[PDB]
Amino acid sequence: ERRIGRLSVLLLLNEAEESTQVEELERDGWKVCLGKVGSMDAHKVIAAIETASKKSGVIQSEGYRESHALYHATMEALHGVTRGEMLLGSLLRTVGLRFAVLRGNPYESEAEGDWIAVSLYGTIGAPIKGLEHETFGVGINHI
Amino acid sequence: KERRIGRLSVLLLLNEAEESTQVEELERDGWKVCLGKVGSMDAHKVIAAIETASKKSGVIQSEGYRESHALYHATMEALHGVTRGEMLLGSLLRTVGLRFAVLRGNPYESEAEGDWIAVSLYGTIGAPIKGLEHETFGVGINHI
Amino acid sequence: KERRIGRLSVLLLLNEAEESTQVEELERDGWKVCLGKVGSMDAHKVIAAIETASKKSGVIQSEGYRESHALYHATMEALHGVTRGEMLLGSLLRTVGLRFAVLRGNPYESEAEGDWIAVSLYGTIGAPIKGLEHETFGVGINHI
Amino acid sequence: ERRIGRLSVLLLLNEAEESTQVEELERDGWKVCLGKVGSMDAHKVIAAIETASKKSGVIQSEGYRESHALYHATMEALHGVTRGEMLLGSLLRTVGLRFAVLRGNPYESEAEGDWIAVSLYGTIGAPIKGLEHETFGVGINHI
Amino acid sequence: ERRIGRLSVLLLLNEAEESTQVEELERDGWKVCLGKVGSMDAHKVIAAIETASKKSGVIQSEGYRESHALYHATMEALHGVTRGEMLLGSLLRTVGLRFAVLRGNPYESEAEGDWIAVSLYGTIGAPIKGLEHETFGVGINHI
Amino acid sequence: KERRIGRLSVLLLLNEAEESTQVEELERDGWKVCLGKVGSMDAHKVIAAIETASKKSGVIQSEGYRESHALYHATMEALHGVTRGEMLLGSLLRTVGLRFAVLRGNPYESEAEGDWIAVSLYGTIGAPIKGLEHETFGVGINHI
Repeated sequence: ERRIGRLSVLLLLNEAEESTQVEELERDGWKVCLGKVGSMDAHKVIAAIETASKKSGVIQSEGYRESHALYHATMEALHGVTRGEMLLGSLLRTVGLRFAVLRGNPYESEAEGDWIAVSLYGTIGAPIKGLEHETFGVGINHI
Repeated sequence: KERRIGRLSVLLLLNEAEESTQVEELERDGWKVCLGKVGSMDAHKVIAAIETASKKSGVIQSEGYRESHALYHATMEALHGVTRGEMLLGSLLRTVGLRFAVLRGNPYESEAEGDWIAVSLYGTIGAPIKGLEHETFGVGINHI
Repeated sequence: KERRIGRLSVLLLLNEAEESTQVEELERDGWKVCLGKVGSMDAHKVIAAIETASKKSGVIQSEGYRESHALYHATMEALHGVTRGEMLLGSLLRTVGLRFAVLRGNPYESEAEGDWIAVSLYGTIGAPIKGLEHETFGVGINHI
Repeated sequence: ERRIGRLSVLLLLNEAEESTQVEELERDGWKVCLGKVGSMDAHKVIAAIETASKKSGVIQSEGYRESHALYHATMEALHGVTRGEMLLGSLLRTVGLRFAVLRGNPYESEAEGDWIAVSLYGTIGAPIKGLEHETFGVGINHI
Repeated sequence: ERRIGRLSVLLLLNEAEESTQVEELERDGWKVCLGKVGSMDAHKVIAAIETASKKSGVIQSEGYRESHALYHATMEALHGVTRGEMLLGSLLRTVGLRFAVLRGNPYESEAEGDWIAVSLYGTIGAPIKGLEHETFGVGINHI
Repeated sequence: KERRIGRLSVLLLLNEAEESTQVEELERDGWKVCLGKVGSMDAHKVIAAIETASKKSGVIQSEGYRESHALYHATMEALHGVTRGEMLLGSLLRTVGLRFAVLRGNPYESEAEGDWIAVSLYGTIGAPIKGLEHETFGVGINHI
């Protein structure tokens, strides 16, 4: 099972001692990343994600090529967590976002290069009501 | 995590190993599970199929257009996620195999307003180039 | 409100009761009215139709591509409004019945630069689910 | 005639003693709203519209479900009044926007829920020239 | 060769004593414009372009009709220089943009009106690496 | 300007006068040139064609899916530029004639990491109205 798309989502959604899931994928030649953000605002998210990605070894500190792939992978997922009008993710206060990044060779490293994916699991809660909605998103790019 | 129809619904779509075990576990908790596949990525062939699989199996009953509607929208939105932008320009005998999941129930916390319907799809897309496939993923969640 | 081709044009499309009364009232004021229907939501079958209905009835004359052009763009833009995003993924024997209105004249205030052309459409969309229809609405306004 | 789409536009465009048209639709189980704004900027409009909607009884003060439907209904109409690039509605100074909101059961309340629509009639005037352009927009959503 | 699309791009890309190319097209009933900007941010670009266009005789100082056509022509090209998510052109620092505007009658002025085009040639360089990427864009509108 | 595959690639697409002179000039500098035409604006008929013309002429070799892939993406992106938005709603026997250029080599400065592939297209679009054509232009640049 080398689906860089299916894996990430599964990673994002699995709160089953994630520490192990990670090491399992790292040990399987993968670059993993996990995080959270209190906003569905394009900029917030990207900046937040750009850092968690550079700190962990997911992407080089200075490389346009990889940042485009990442940014792009994120924009895709971002159009999903926000139901359609990405701009609307700005207006939503009291929200939360679980992101998961994964980077590696999807085709068993046979005459192929690296790819990248960004899973976004967003929930919209209210002060009284706990959670009012759930949103999913997945961006998948090649480097 | 606790009782989140969308997450549940996805975790169900994504793991296709001992489905009966994960599905009976699901119904056992006041839930309505229905899965299927679609060899098409056409709005009509998908809604038609899902429309039937959902209905054929007690997920939603057939009488008023209401339940039929709350599913439609869930489907539509999840479908809008499947077909996005890179997919926009891929409509020539594209080998499309869509696996789907539908889940009906109430993410009951306390309030218990009414029930929800959560439709999520996950298929693959064959590209014109050899040895290349694209993953698609969509989720529509609507209150019935 | 006073002499606004777009508003006029819309108020004309929307009210289909005693059209001859509202249309003669319109021409009587140095205007050019032309209405029709289209059972298609294809760019070509719409422009072709509108192209003819407009021309067949003295809205625009047939000689240079100019007038034919100023209409095209009006149409195109109003058509871009009809087909938007939710509509994007609805292209399977979708029962589409489009009613349209074209209005040619000058929203003369004082300046009187030249004439305008205002094309607005308003059809319906049948969804795959039963008992469900979607309204579409578009308006293209261009100076000839 | 229960077309929540056709009605609203007709409402927006009719300056025929609107007070009566309203009461007519209210009396016919409809939630009406009317307004104006001097900007075609996404945020302006939405915020402006969000208020006129909550003050009148069109939407609950605290409910994510209805605000999404509203916001969405608006975004649709907003892509229209602005000819295509919604971002461009920001650059346009000296403009004006007449909005009309309507909420109720389009299918005679038979085993069905509420829907919503947002009509936007925008005009672009200049200091010398009165009005240089007219723009129309309609967003229609289900709650 | 009256392709207002092909010309502009050719103009943009040709660093062959551009002064002559211009005069050649001006002398051939064309309104030309050339420029540069250090940002792929929608607003930057448009404002930057709006000025170079009004100063040179490409567009009237006060006219909604021509500014829409221009703005639109730019938005098109702008979605190209930025690979897909125009918003992402904001995040890119250390960039550069060569723009070329052209306005005139594409169909030999026979019973036809003016059109407009905006070529955008953008390069993404880094402090060490010279240039990491090249982007092209073309917006074409009718006035 | 100096050795910029994209600019080169475009300047090549755009000028169709003494191509052999501009192409031999190109190869003479450690480059790989390949041009062609496509009477289609379908994702598959374009990639298929380009796939072959590129491969048929030593631009990219046929063995691993890698090179086939780095071209695909270049193509796809340049194709996404050709089909944009106004084009979105123009899919009825639209007379589409696409001229394309592919260029493979290294925009070698000093670093010489690896080679690049630059695909750019430039066709025309016939509109339903008479005497009307639309220019399309796209460029995809990817590192192999």
